[PDB]
Amino acid sequence: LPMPMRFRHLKKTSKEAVGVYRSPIHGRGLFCKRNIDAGEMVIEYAGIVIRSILTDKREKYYDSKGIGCYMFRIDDSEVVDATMHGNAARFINHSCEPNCYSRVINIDGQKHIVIFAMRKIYRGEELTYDYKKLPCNCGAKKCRKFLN
Ligand SMILES: Nc1ncnc2c1ncn2[C@@H]1O[C@H](CSCC[C@H](N)C(=O)O)[C@@H](O)[C@H]1O
Ligand SMILES: [Zn+2]
Repeated sequence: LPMPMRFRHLKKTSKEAVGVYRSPIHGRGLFCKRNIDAGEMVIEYAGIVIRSILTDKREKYYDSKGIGCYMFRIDDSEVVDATMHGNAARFINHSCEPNCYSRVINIDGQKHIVIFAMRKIYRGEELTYDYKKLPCNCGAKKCRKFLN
């Protein structure tokens, strides 16, 4: 199946597939409510695509207001700011042994960051991906110990 078809009803279906709960990794995380097949589109990392140079002053503003800052690093040039116009995907935690991965897809000329299942994921599992001095708490044995 091509990407555009799989993307069309993702907002409707995501509500049924995932939810936000307390995480043993950190704070809140994203968990699945039903088994998810390998290769399945899980959820869009919703938000505003911005040039990376802008993030430090945004984060500074958010912090000064007590607004929780949420951002997805695409690469060294671009970030998705999910602070004001994000969705449940902004709670996805990092793992040193993740079960999802991110991809930037193109829909009618526009960029969307979507999260895909790396393997079959079972009901109840936390969903995690590999983020692109803070220690890591993914709990994996093959763990890199750090976010940096
Ligand atoms: N594996 C991990 N170990 C420690 N902290 C993590 C982590 N994965 C995510 N985090 C924390 O979560 C932030 C990403 S936002 C992810 C949702 C977050 N747990 C929350 O409740 O707000 C990271 O900056 C880090 O502070
Ligand atoms: Zn870790």
